[PDB]
Amino acid sequence: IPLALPAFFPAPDNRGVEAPYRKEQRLREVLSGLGFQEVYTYSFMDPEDARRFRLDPPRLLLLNPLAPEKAALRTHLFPGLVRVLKENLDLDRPERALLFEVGRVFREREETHLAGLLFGEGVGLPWAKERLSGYFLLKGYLEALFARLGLAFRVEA
Amino acid sequence: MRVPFSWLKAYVPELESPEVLEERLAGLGFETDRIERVFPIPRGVVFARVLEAHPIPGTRLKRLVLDAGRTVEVVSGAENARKGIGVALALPGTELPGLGQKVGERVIQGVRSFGMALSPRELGVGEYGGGLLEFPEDALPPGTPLSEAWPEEVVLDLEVTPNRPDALGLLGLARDLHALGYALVEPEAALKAEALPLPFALKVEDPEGAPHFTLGYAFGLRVAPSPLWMQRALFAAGMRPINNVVDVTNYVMLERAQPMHAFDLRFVGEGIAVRRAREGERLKTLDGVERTLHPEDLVIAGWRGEESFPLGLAGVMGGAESEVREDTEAIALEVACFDPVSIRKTARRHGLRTEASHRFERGVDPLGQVPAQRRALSLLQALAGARVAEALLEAGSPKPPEAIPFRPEYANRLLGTSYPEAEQIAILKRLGCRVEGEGPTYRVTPPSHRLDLRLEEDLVEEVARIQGYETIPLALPAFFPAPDNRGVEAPYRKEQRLREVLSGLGFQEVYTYSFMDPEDARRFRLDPPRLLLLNPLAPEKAALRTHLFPGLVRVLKENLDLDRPERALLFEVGRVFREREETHLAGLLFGEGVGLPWAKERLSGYFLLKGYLEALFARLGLAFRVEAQAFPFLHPGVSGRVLVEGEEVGFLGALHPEIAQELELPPVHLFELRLPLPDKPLAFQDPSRHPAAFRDLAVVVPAPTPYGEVEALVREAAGPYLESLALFDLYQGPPLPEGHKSLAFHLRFRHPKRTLRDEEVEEAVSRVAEALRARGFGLRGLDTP
Amino acid sequence: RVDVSLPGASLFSGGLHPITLMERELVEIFRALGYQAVEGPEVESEFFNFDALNIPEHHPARDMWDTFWLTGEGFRLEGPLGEEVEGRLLLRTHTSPMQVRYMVAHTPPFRIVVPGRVFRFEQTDATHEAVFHQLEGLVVGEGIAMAHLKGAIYELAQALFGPDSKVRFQPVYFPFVEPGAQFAVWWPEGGKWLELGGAGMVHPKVFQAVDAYRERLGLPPAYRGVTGFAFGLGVERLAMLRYGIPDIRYFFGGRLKFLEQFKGVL
Amino acid sequence: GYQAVEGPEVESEFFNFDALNIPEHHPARDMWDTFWLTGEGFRLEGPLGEEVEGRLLLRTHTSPMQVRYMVAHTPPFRIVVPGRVFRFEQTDATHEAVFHQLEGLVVGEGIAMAHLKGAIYELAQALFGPDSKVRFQPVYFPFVEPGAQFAVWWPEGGKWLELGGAGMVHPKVFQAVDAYRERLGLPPAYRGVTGFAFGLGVERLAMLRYGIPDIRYFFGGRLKFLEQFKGVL
Ligand SMILES: Nc1ncnc2c1ncn2[C@@H]1O[C@H](COP(=O)(O)OC(=O)[C@@H](N)Cc2ccccc2)[C@@H](O)[C@H]1O
Ligand SMILES: Nc1ncnc2c1ncn2[C@@H]1O[C@H](COP(=O)(O)OC(=O)[C@@H](N)Cc2ccccc2)[C@@H](O)[C@H]1O
Ligand SMILES: [Mn+2]
Repeated sequence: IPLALPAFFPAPDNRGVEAPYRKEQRLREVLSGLGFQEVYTYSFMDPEDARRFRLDPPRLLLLNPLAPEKAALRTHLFPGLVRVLKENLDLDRPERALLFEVGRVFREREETHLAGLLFGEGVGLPWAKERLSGYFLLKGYLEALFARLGLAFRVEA
Repeated sequence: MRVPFSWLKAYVPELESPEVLEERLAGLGFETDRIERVFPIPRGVVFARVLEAHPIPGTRLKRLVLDAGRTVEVVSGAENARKGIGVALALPGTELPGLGQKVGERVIQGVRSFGMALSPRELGVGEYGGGLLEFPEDALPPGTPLSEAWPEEVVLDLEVTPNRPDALGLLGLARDLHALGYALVEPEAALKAEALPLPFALKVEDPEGAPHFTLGYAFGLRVAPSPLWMQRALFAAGMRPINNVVDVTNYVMLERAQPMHAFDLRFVGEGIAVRRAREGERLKTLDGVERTLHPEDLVIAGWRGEESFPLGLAGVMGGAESEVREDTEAIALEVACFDPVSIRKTARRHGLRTEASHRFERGVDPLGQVPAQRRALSLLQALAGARVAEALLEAGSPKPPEAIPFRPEYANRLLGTSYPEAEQIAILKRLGCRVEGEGPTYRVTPPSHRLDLRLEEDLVEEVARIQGYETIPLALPAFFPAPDNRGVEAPYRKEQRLREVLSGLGFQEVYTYSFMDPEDARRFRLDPPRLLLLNPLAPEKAALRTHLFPGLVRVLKENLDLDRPERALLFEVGRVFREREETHLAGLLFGEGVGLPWAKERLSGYFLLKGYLEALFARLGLAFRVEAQAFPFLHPGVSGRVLVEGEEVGFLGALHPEIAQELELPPVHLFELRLPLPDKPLAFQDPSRHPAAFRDLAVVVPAPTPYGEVEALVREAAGPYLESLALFDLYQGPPLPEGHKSLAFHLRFRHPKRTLRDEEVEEAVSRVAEALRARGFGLRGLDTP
Repeated sequence: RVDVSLPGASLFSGGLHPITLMERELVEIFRALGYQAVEGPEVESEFFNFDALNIPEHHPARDMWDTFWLTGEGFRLEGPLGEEVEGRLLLRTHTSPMQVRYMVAHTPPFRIVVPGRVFRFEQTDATHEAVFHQLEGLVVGEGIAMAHLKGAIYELAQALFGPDSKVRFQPVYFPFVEPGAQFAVWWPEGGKWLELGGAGMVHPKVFQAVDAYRERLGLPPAYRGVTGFAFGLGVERLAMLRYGIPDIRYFFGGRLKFLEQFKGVL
Repeated sequence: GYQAVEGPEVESEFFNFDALNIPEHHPARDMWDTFWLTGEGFRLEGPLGEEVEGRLLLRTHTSPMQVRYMVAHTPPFRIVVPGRVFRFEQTDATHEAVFHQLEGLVVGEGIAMAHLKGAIYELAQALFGPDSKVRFQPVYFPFVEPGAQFAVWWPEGGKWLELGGAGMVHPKVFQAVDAYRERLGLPPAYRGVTGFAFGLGVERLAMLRYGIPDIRYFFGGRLKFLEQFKGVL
């Protein structure tokens, strides 16, 4: 069978059909440039974590799970990020960490989420003492992110 | 080029309208930049006959007695006002284009002026307001409204590209239209010549500058105003009518892209000599400007005995002295083809741009002179009652154009069309080509007026534009690209990724001109630019930039002046020139810094800019180090060179205070690197799973010793099992030697396949103690935490 | 003076996960060929994942995918045109169902590439995952031939391994394709053939399920006079070979010491 | 299928003009007001790193990359060269002496003008939507035998904007390319191929697309101006 390449003007309704995908990938790239480190976590959730992490139980469960710790589908992204921080602190001793993850969450409807985590002493002169960290630091990065995206960002209690 | 609709219609009678004309020309390759209606003539403007012109004693005015149906008088101060001509009479009540108040009966220097005779400017047909419009005395019955013989006109402002010099003639345009299918009406040159010898001779002393040159002979000339149809035509085309003969030479020029000039024989002498000009040879041109010629200038000269004199600047402008005036009776008509290059230089040399130079510079039909002579001589006989000689003086023998290859099949193949062979050939023939042969590859020889038709490709474009570019279908190509085109875009992609990361990291992009102020090599302390501009836009941009930062600094200042940015983190990527063109990346830091806007503590200046850069290189996966080095434009205390993957690629530091001062700016921090940055190929390292050994130790060292040497020393001896090594505290105080520092080092060890024994870690710190002391350094800390 | 060699402010430096990088390159390679990236849902109905793809229940063919079935009320699964759809919910065993979703929502000709997380119930070792990613390809239109499918993979191989790379096509079975095939690419640097994925000419019945679903939705048929090819390749394995990752379990492991090693790949 | 490659801002007269069939002292060259340069010690590298000579200048267009690329590669291929270009002329609200162009070049057996029209049609569709359309009119360029000028209909603004020029690569360009190849030891690679090229001016397209009223803003450096584009990621 010979080798060939097709040629044709794509049908009109296929126009810019890739905008959504491109939009999200740009977001990940900016986040990686802004300073956040990407993480990939399983879509599975431990049914028991709906309690440990204080949140409504998962709406979708598995008839044939790999284990009871993965018998449901995640409702949030942060729980996994937290469990990642812990697993990291055990194997290695990261003095800090600024992570982020994008993934599908399930609750009444499948939707895409973006979650970020901040931990450690913070940012400042490694040979000095003063530092910028915690809440207002994470809020700094987020404000930069949204400034970079050209979007209004506000946080009310 | 101005295209008067009704004039073009004389050659292309079937034209639908100015709008459709614009469309036809656009598809032919001629864009119209403007279309306008131009000859407003009120009902009150009538044609009058000047029965007599009486001077008004004591004034510079004349009392004109006009026959305008009924006799009337008008006062005029126009030098050309005289008996025996026809004029444009604005009767009392008439409202004139541009004039505020109407024209009324007015008393002037003792006489009642019943209206007023008009100048081209007052009637609104031309810019000239120095004299009255001069019409033939019998042009119209006295008193008939002028509009009746001078209808409004629509004129297209056509752009005629270099490749179509034949289009610099209305008849040439008409031929393009004819090819589209329109009927073509070429003027018939009715001439009643006479077998007589020409009372003069021709001597072309420079056949290089005048490859083809002809002279016509017309005598018994009755110089007078051009008929109304011709004056309307010339005015529409942006030219001012002068008289019979002159207008005919301008008309034919505009009709067939063939500049020509009538020389009054009274000044020709024994003959015309087409020759180079002799050093400093003077010549007063038609425009009234007294000029001095250059030896490279081609001139049209006459001669009498041993006398040789310039008559006009060949192919640019005729001389004032032999212009063709009322008393002229005979002339030598110049119709030629001059060397384009020669005309080009001469025109520039004297800062002249004329309808004639323009056409000769673009090119004239090499074999059109003779046909042009008939046209002009014909019109002269008809409008100036001229008597014409049957013979011409001719010098030069231009060769006709050669046949060109023509494959129908290729035309369709190149265009991607499928025009029938017959249509292709019928088209080339309508354009005046000769088509010979039967087989697949014909022999097409183009008409001499087509200087742009030399290659087969040229002929396919003839077919395409005549068929119409819209008839070319749309397609997309398909093919496996040749092997060496693989990843040829890696470089471009590499750089764009860098800009994007920088924009995400926090830097704001800026674009600055590649120009540099020669004077800034001083202000900013740096070697002068290697490349300069022969023709700069201004002295502040007479050179090409050597660095990127200077521009960034000038940007900060300009910003601080217009707006008051409290800070700024910019970056720019661009081409720099110095021995070789290279791409640079520069960044600038300014302002209070980063921290809580409602608090006080902050992170800024040097170490902040160094933070962002370390993040940038961490993100790029590249080793980044900064060792102190001196740079004239940087602060001696805050200055270092940048190293990526162990290789000097730029600098980082604070702008020199002295430079900062001269520019009136607060402290500024910046860097500049040479792109592309080094590529660090991945070399995945499987992280060990066993526990890691922690252990601290501070190091006492002299204040001068740079952290770099310490870090480097500690690391080097740390052993093959060193995982981490960070500086968590720098102390310079009382507990130990004055003028010394202690470096708090967090260390970590780890083994790939197993765990580290408490001895191995000590054997490791040992090396870090022995090699550490050998350098005259000590260690206070020795265990964790 | 100042020690210009002292570490600066500890601003954070981010990075992208290796699958994101491998997916990005794959997507860039096909974008250069006219393909557009579109995504589908991770939770699918049996209809799209199997039935519409000619994979009926209780037949040997369906064993090629160990499904993860789901339960739970209140969950709304949207179809190709936002219409709510029903059917036994599951975790897609491959990206292939997007072939069907896309075709009902669009008209030929077109070129798409759908990357995505897929799930399969099976034990995870050093070279196997229950959770991984696939990249689907679908090109439909008049005259689309298998020669074109081979052309696509050839270009893929060239872009991925260089001019000394080559592709291999061998018959293999998939209910959603009539010629069916399995393709491998020669990896010069490693001197060996790696099996990248499966492909073939879209099965007649897939086009039929697509137009039948269209009719049942008011849309006119759009795939009666067109042909097309589709392919699906598994990202992790390609990424492993390309980044020298020895354990596929590292991907979802979350270990920073692992992830961080990919910051360099911008 | 196009790949982006860049060229040098400082070029020799040979690549910018001569190789592109634009000889000296001819009306055609007036279409580009050059910025000539002077200075010794500057090394201008050619397509294959070989040092080249010739009167230096600031490229008046990206077109010279057509020649550089073709000597350094073999057909068929598709390239697009973006780049800073320079022209000596007064800068107003809609004119610049310094601006950017995007060149396109596609060469290979059977490449036809139908393919050039196909490319612009796709450009227009991608830029303005399905209610967009392209217009092709004859125009002159020494480096192309059918020569053309193209415009795209901008629905939102209900008007035709002239994007750039294009055409089928001139016979003589392919010849200059292979002649330069021979003079360098390489075998001829463009005797049996055709191709099309185009060049469009970025600023104007950007102005219409981002609603920028003054083209001088681009190189102005004003942060209040630049910052307004952070949103476009
Ligand atoms: N447990 C696993 N871990 C990592 N990768 C896997 C695993 N199982 C399969 N893969 C990857 O998934 C790829 C294809 O998955 P399969 O289940 O074998 O076929 C499919 O999933 C088909 N849908 C592919 C297809 C699409 C379009 C037309 C024809 C065929 C393989 O090439 C392989 O690299
Ligand atoms: N002063 C200026 N300021 C901003 N844009 C300009 C200026 N002069 C021209 N441009 C832009 O430059 C584009 C083309 O430049 P021109 O000089 O007109 O043509 C060219 O530069 C040719 N090299 C283009 C080309 C390439 C390949 C084949 C054929 C033709 C125009 O469409 C216009 O939008
Ligand atoms: Mn032509």
